[PDB]
Amino acid sequence: RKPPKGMFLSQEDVEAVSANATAATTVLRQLDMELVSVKRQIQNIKQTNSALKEKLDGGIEPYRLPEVIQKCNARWTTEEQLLAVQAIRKYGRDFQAISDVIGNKSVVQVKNFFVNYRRRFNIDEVLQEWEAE
Amino acid sequence: PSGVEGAAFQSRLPHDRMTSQEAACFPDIISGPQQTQKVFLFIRNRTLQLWLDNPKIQLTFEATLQQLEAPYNSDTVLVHRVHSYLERHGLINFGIYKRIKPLPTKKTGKVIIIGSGVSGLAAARQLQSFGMDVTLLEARDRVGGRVATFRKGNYVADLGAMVVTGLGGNPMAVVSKQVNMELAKIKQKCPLYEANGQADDVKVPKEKDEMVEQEFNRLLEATSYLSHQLDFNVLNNKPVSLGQALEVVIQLQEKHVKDEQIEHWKKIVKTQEELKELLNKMVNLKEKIKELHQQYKEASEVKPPRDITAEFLVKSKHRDLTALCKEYDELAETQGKLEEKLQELEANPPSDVYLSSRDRQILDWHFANLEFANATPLSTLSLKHWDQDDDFEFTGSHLTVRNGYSCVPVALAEGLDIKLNTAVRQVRYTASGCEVIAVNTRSTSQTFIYKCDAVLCTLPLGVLKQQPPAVQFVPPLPEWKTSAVQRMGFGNLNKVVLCFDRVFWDPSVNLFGHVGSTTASRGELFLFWNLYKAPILLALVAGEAAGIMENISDDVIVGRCLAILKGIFGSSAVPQPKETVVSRWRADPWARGSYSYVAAGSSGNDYDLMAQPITPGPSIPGAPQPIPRLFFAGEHTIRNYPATVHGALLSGLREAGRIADQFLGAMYTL
Ligand SMILES: Cc1cc2nc3c(=O)[nH]c(=O)nc-3n(C[C@H](O)[C@H](O)[C@H](O)COP(=O)(O)OP(=O)(O)OC[C@H]3O[C@@H](n4cnc5c(N)ncnc54)[C@H](O)[C@@H]3O)c2cc1C
Ligand SMILES: COCc1cccc(NC(=O)c2cc3sccc3n2C)c1
Repeated sequence: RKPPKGMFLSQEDVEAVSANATAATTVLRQLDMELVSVKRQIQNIKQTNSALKEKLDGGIEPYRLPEVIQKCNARWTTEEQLLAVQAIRKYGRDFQAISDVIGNKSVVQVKNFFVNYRRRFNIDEVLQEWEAE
Repeated sequence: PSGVEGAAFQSRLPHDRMTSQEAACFPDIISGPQQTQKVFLFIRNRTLQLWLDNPKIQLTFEATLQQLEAPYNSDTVLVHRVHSYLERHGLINFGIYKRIKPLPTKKTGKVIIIGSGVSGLAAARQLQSFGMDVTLLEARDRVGGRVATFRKGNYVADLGAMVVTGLGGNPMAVVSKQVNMELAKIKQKCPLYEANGQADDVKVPKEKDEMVEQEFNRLLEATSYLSHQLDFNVLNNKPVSLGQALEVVIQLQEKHVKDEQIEHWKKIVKTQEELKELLNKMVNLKEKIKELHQQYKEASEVKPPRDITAEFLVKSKHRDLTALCKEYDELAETQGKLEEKLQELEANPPSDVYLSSRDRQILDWHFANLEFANATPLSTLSLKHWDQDDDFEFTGSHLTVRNGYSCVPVALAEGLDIKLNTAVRQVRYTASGCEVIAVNTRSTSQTFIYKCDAVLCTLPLGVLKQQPPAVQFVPPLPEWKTSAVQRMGFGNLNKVVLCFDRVFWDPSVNLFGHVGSTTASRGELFLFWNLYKAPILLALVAGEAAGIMENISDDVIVGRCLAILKGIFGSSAVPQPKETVVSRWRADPWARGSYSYVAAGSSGNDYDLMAQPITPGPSIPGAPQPIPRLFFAGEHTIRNYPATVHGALLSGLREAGRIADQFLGAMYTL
């Protein structure tokens, strides 16, 4: 009915290995070379990536910053207001980053801030200055 | 099967239906009502059963009708017709039976039979039991032909046929009942013994053995798919051989072995690329971080109190640094699981090879064994047809003749006009009759001549093939016949008989293989046989090898043997042999080979051509179409049972019927 379990035999393959008097051992060698070529190319990127892991040797412990969390307060201090304005200038709409920069304001508070002070901190002007980069 | 039906099966006929043969002689019935046919069949079947239940004695018409019940015993022309038909086509009263009604006082018609093979001897008995005058002409000094049996003291061994290939449907079943035919079973277990450049040969372990055998079978099955489904049967105008197809199937397997390996290593690299282009981002982040840490560090050492821009600078840089220490951890995680996934891939390779050398040499034994059974290199077997007789195989385990097969042709030759040492040289057939010119094998000048109504030729296919001819036909045989001989294949295989004084092998083991080095000589002494209490080991030569071993002396051949047996059983434990015998079938001029095979470019249809008899031209032109004068039986004439003893036997029975029908008319369409 169909080729024995695990025996492989496509129409195509047969025509191809029969085609000539030694298109048999052509095709078998063509793949032996094809194989070594790929084993050599492996030996290479094994050797390339080998070097690049030596350059990451040390991880990034020397550059890690300890963990500070203070409570997320409610009141806007003048100090905090300014940090914000500058953050906006540097970050645009990235409420997430801006919240982190200030420290003690949640990403909603930051979002509200935008719309309340919007008038008085000319945030329109500021945000298009960010886009000019 | 069980009942009358079991007789039918045992006689190679369908209990439940009428054959084309029967339709030929009983057209009234088979064109008729369903009812009547089923009567007929019972009658037929029952009559057989009777013959079978006791085949040491003739079955007469009366004895038959006696044993019938109504409504079957009621119509007695039908019962008589049936009985006669069976009788005629050796379905009943064949072989060796005690006659009830002693022979016709005088004999009608004269037949010359060429060759006292089994095919011959059988027909002869039939013809004579039908009361024709029959004379056989054998060139040998002995009956059987390719049923040879070596004898010396109590040391008995078959050089010719030896195996009954199952009693289930075999007419030899009937014969084995009519003769002692001492029938041993064959214990199928065969252990293999691979050489070692001279190092002691190690048996093959059951793991290997079993695996390789299965690949072999799988490979065959493969060639069959290849033939039927893919229809791969011609190649550069020439018909594809089995060997040819096997190579192709093997290559395609080795190819697939590679293609797996390739796409596996390519899966490896396509990961390495990901790992590489990750490691780059990871180096390029670590660099941006080093810098950014410094930058933050510097901005953090601006001592307070500070104005708000320089405060923001710290907070800003602080955030931007925890942003990158974020990302480097995602990448560092990814790195971890790609490297895991990499050892996964390099842990699970696909297969190294399709078959090793040590494997491919064992497989070459399974091939030699096939080249043995078929008596020919697989390069010669027709892919499309080599296995055509496979649906007609009998049932039951295969057996051996313990007392030597020659017992049979001998028994058949009792009461027959056999002229031994009589080599036929020319066959002449004409509308008026046939004359056969023979010689005496010893002084060839001493010539003989026999006139007869009809000639039956059981000459072996190898003989019919000889060029220039060993036997001349006058007139020549037609295109269609000669072409058919040309096309068919006649193989070869030989046996070496080793007689000893003491039983140095394993007594409980029947047969055991040997695995030489190269494909090239896979057939050479590839298998050994034990049987009787007699210290006889038999060694077999097959395939391309057997043809070449005929050009090598008995002593060298017996050497190559012992060498093999020593390397298995130990150089001290292997005596020189008392009596040695080697067959040389392809060189034996009364066979010119072992037996037929379906050559590439032949088909089963040739076997039918071979059986077709010859009718001469009319003597006086425009005179009436003559009788068919020259007939053919033999192993090569029986499409469905070729190259066997039973095949020949049947072909014999068959011609006898055809001849009798021709020369003594049919009393059973009356
Ligand atoms: C080695 C071997 C092993 C075999 N093993 C088996 C087996 O195990 N099981 C099995 O079932 N079958 C087996 N066979 C097949 C079986 O032996 C034959 O198919 C069978 O004997 C054929 O009988 P035959 O009458 O057709 O031909 P043959 O038996 O050859 O008879 C024909 C006769 O014609 C004679 N003859 C030839 N030339 C002339 C001439 N010019 N004038 C007069 N007479 C002539 C021959 O000498 C011969 O006696 C084996 C064959 C061989 C070679
Ligand atoms: C399951 O059988 C195992 C087995 C072991 C030893 C020998 C054989 N077969 C033959 O020798 C053989 C049988 C037949 S029939 C026509 C020819 C032929 N030959 C050559 C088979």
